[PDB]
Amino acid sequence: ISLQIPIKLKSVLVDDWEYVTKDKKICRLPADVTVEMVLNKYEHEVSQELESPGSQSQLSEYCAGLKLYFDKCLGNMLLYRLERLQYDELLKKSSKDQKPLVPIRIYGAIHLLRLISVLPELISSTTMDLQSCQLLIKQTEDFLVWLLMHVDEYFNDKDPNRSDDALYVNTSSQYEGVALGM
Amino acid sequence: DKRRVAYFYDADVGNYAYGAGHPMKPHRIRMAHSLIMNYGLYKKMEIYRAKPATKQEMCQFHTDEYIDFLSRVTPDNLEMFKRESVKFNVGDDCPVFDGLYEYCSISGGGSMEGAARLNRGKCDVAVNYAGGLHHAKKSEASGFCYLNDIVLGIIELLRYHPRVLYIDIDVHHGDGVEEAFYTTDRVMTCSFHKYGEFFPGTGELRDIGVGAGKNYAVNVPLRDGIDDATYRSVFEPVIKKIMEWYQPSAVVLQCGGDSLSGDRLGCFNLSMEGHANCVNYVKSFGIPMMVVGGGGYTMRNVARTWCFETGLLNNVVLDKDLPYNEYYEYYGPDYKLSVRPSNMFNVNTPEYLDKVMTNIFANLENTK
Amino acid sequence: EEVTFFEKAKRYIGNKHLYTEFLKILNLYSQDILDLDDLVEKVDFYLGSNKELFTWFKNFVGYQEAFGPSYKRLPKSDTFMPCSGRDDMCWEVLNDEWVGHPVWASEDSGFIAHRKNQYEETLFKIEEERHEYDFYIESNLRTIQCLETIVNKIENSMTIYKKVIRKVYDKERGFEIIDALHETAPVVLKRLKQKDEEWRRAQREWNKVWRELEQKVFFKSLDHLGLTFKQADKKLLTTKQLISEISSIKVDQTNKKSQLDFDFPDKNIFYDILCLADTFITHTTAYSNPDKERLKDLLKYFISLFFSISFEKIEESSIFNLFANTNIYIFFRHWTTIYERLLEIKQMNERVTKEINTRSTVTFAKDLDLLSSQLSEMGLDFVGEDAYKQVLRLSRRLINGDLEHQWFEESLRQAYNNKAFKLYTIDKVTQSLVKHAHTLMTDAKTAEIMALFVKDRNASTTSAKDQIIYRLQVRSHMSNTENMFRIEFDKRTLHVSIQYIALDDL
Amino acid sequence: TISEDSKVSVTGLPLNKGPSEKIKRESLWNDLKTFLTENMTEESNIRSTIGWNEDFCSACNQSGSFLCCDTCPKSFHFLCLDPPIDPNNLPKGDWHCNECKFKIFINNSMATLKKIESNFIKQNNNVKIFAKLLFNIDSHNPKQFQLPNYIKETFPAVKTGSRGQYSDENDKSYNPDTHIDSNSGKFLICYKCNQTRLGSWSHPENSRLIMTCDYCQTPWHLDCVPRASFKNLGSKWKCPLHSPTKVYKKYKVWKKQRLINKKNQLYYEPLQKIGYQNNGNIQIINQDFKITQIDENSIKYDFFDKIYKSKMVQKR
Amino acid sequence: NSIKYDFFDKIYKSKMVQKR
Ligand SMILES: [Zn+2]
Ligand SMILES: [Zn+2]
Ligand SMILES: [Zn+2]
Ligand SMILES: [Zn+2]
Ligand SMILES: [Zn+2]
Repeated sequence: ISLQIPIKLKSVLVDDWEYVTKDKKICRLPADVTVEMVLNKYEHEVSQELESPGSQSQLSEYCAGLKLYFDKCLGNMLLYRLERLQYDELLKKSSKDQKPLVPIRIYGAIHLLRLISVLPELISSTTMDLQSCQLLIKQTEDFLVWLLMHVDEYFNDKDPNRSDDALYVNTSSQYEGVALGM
Repeated sequence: DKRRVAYFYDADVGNYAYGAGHPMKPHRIRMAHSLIMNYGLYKKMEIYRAKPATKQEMCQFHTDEYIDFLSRVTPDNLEMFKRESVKFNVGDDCPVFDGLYEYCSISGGGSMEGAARLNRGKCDVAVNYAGGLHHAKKSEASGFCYLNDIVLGIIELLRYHPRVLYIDIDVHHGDGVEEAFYTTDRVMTCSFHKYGEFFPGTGELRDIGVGAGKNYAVNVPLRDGIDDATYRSVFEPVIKKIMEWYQPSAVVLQCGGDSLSGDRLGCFNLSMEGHANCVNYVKSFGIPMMVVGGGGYTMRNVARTWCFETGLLNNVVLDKDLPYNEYYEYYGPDYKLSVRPSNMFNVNTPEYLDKVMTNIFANLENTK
Repeated sequence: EEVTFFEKAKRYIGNKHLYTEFLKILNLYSQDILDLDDLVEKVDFYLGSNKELFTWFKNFVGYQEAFGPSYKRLPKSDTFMPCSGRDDMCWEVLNDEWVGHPVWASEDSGFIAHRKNQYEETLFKIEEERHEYDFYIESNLRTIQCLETIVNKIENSMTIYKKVIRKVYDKERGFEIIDALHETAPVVLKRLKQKDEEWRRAQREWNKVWRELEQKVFFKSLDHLGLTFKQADKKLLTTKQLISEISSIKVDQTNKKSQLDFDFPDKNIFYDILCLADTFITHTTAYSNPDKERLKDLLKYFISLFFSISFEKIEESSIFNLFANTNIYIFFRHWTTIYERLLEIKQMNERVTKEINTRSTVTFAKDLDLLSSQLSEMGLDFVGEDAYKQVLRLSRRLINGDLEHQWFEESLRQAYNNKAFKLYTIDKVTQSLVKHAHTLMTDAKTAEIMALFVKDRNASTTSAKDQIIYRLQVRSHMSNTENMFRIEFDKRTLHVSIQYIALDDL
Repeated sequence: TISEDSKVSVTGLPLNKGPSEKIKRESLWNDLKTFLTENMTEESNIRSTIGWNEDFCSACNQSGSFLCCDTCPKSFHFLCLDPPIDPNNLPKGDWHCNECKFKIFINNSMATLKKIESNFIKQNNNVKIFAKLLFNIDSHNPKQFQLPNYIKETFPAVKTGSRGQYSDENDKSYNPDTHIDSNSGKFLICYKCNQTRLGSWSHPENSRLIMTCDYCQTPWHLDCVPRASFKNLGSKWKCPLHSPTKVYKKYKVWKKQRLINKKNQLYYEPLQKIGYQNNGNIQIINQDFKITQIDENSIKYDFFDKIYKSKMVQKR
Repeated sequence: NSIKYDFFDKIYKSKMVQKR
């Protein structure tokens, strides 16, 4: 319903939108900090402070649900058209080694942040009870506050042309041609 | 000087054609050959038929997959190569015709054999007008070019020569050649091109090179309608400074015909003498020479200009009358060995060119 | 000397919207975000036109890679692809990180091609047809030669022939015939020879047609500024244009009395302009005979009085100042325009005359097969008849009306190689000059101003007071809105200076 | 003997007839030879290397090759598929959309709630809040990510392009009228040379081109700022008299705050006005995107102190 | 801006006293 995403995270999301759809860049996968790492750090850092058994167990339930939902829906609604080529290459390389793909162990911290932006639009097309909609929204808001606190160690400003440790990589003319032409 | 001059010409190069409405035709070379044979320049030159190149020779620059695609693509089976066509840019601009692989092999073999003859010392001037395709860059076909034979020839020259200079006088920037040697400091590229909303899109005044090849690429952006005097006043000081502060061991010169007046796609206002003055002046330095023919889409103008440049390379100046070649009717009104500059307006100004030259000289200060 | 510096910079920039950005840059540096190089570069772009403030700035703050805009950098994983032939040296000198891809450098917007007139398109179409014929004929001829060699060898370079046979045989039988050939050659050879004969006949006839088409279009193609010169001259030869030019020069000068400077290096072009003017006046059916004689006499008298050329030599072929209004200035500008164009034509007289007279003809096929005297049958080919005088005679023909504009333009194009396109509107410029002279003589204010001009000029020996009273006397007849021109003339070298006093005399 | 050979040429003719008499009337008025080369071509092989259902994709909404379903009129791209299908590795079988197969195979409208509650109880042990969403995602077709229309609209200077790309406020013979204001009639004075240099119709060579920057409307000469041509297709040209908005400090990156709609745009003024360690987000006269008010008179002090400090540390 | 002049004079005198 009413999700209060902080202004800085909104700016980060619009910056990612610009970087992918305009500058023709993709994510440097596998990410240095995947969804699993940041979610586990959040759970370890926060749940140790809570004392209520319900408040401490529902945090773990929410984290597991977020991991499962990310795994289910990243390949369905979390990728632009340009990034589908990276997904296809990852799938091919994974099937080469008989390993099933685990997106929560590959993508990180910027596809999760774009996962919780359509959650108000995702819940609306369900039969969810209003007493749990508020719980989901409040848990997401708490997670967003924690993420905003730790914002300089998951979204850094680094240039692909000056550092190979940047979060974004340029796409070759062949890559862009295959992705957006075929 | 009266240098020994090699001359490479495969008689089959003119039998390959692009689309019907395409502005690029290899047939021009054929007509150029006529103007060279009927002027009696064969008694002054040694004519060789260079061995066509092989896949592994083209793979010194291009990827194996690109060459594998080139050697099997055919207008009969293009529907079986859809991902390859969009990946390698072998669609509408650079199309697929009957003899694509054979034409590319002929051009590459000519360029590499000319470089080899320069290496061994059999000559000090090599001429291959089937080459000059300077737009393809290692994995894709750009600007009607599929194989960068200039890169192969320069690679061959680097084996025996420490440094190589590459000079481009086509209206389009030498994107493929500059990209191929944008990091090394052993192949210095210098391109005089029309920069604006023009096809290359690249080649600005601040594209001097990256890494060890910093300040080893020279871009001269010019406005439309430049004439012989202005082009000379830009070309001569820049090339002299390059030869002074860089000292190449060999020179390669792409004599594109787009700079000529009346070109289909070009916008420059150079005459036949204004375009052969560059070749003559650069030849006047005394270092080993390779000359290749790139752009040019008005067949008669480029054919006559190429014949004039070959004559100049053979230290003789040709007469204006035509010797009754086979393709006589092409030469229109008075059948003279001349190309008329138009009265179009020239936009380049002394202040702009002074600024560009000052920038280029400041960049070139760190090459000696 | 620092708060004064800030005041001086604020005054010099002279715009709040730019001073705000200057302050934004200064603050951006002040918060340890900008380095010295970019700060000095921006201050050079702002105050660098000055040499006092910027130099003190550089000597006061103790000032004492370069990545290109078109080159990206690729990841290392997107670099190593199999390149079989690439040796160690071929590995060290090649670059695999940076790519250009002109789509990126065009901002995904594309490119703008050149604009070509329809005559160039006609030439391109002719060339396309010629190339089609020659390509097909030569390919078929080469295949014929190869089959002839094989046939000669059978009495007891891998796709050209296949393409030729496929083009010749269109019933989808061509593959069968090629396969039969690979394992029946004479029939293919004779069919190819018959096709060659047909194609060469068609090529001969179409070559005739192409030649006669190219003859009437080739020279118009190089006439870039000549094709648009009529409309451009009609638009750009108005009074407002000349006023704008002189006012712009005045404005540029004031931001630091000789706004315009014309030099007259000849004295016989005046006679040619007179001949053209009297030809038009005699021909025009828009003035009565007394008016025609008045115009002729006024023109001759005015030029004789101005340039001090002669009074009788014109009829048989000290520093002065004229205070003028708009009409006189525009009339003088028309005169100077015509004189400049004619002088430009006259300067290259010897070179063009030598080129036309020493015009070689090729004996191999021109004089033997194809003779083209289209422009020579009409006598407009400049044989003898020194090109300046021939051009004058043709201009007289055009003004009279017995020479069409098309053939006049074609003659000028052929005789001058499209270097005499400014004579395309000689008749209209002369007509405008005559109209302006008539307006100069039919208006009371201009008539009285030129009467004062005649009196002062014929005085020829005056004190310093004249420049005042003359102006005042002229200002007695000018209004409080129109503009004033001070046409200074030095007869000693025939040089005319023009100054623009719009309203700076009140 | 084949008769279909004469199809067409560029001449619009079967390449066998002739001048096309209409074209005749349109386009009329009323040192030895080359057969010697083959015996003089010495083959050179001394190379050193000689010894070697609709027109739009239902996921991304763009144009391209499509793989449509026979039962659902919704065409899909190949990369716009989960998982992507390589065109060479065709499935060669009955292909349906995710929604199409869901509605054609498991279409139990009167008993779907049983499957929903079965999934709910299967996920109830560990994750009950996300169970409904986990069940629901399988009922939807693959889609392309899009910002949900409220992340976009919090920044007013951001818009969506045609295919969904990101656009900003930087998306965009002798001519004497380009030097006229065209609004007031005054000549456009170039910032650097302080001249218009209109030239003249007699001598167009004396004219210099002028540009009139898009952002601040200051006119510039194409020869004053070194620039080959104008700007007509790319982004809006920006004069060199603007703030960088992107600085690479020596590496580190600095950016200017994006513009925020005025409803949420908070403002604040410091009470110190002597020295403030703040970013380049100022205004000349949720607490993360504030716009400080720098109080111009302060800058004159501020800058000075810094350079004076730089004058002392470098002195020693 | 007179107080600015006073500040500049006093601060500069202090700097020169520092470098006595
Ligand atoms: Zn070119
Ligand atoms: Zn799609
Ligand atoms: Zn379906
Ligand atoms: Zn300027
Ligand atoms: Zn601006």
